[PDB]
Amino acid sequence: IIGGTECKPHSRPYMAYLEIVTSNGPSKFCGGFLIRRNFVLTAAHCAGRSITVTLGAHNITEEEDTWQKLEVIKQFRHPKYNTSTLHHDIMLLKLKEKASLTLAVGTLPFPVPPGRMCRVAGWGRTGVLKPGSDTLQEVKLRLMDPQACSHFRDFDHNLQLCVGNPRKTKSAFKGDSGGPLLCAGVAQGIVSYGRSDAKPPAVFTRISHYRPWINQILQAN
Amino acid sequence: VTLFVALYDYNATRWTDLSFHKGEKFQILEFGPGDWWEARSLTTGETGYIPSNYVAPVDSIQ
Repeated sequence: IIGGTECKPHSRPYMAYLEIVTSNGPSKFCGGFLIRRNFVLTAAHCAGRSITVTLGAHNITEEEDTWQKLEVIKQFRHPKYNTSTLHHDIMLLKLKEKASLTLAVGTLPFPVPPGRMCRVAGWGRTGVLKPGSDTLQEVKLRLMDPQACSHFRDFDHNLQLCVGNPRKTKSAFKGDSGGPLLCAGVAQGIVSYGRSDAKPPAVFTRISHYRPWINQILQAN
Repeated sequence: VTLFVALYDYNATRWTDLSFHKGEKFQILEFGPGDWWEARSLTTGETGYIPSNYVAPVDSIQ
């Protein structure tokens, strides 16, 4: 998160930190969010060989009594996800055990016009050449007209949101993928991708489009 | 069967993608889904997408 501020600890109790084991070498990380006691939503490009989810975290290097660290038993990557276009950059993760709903760990509710102010949180980089943040950060970003994302060749307004005033430096960035975009307290987007140089806007998956797909997975599992 | 080498330089435009130089080697983590592959650079240790038409398998092209 670029241009934001450290969250009040445990104030965003749906936030999930994902550690992803890859085929070769060290793990990668992403954000995500708890939507049912045993399901986390994130981005498809965060998939790997295995995933551990940490809920209840603030400083991801400081274990606390609030932590719930759970293995993923099934990755449900959207079946039309494509790495050329990054369309359908959404994945559901079924957890091996159900999370306990506590003050520090909870689910994010679901229910959006351009111009409105939204919020996004994550442990990603706090600048183009900065490391990821040990602490959860959040930033307020403007939902833009889709025209603002015209320079993204594969932008599709039916599938995606265009997020972040281009005249500011505030943005989601690397490591924030998978985290939710909240507008008026409900999930509207998922961080997907943006420019390598971090200049906003960035592209978010439009959750509303995927509600039927999500619901079918949830109903079956 | 997962060790590949860059045939050209590439400057990433999406933050999900790797930048690389000709001659850089990679371990491919996933050969898709689509024409961009998830890879780890053996020069930098970073993971990200690379365009599959920019790389070739090291073992067979010598």
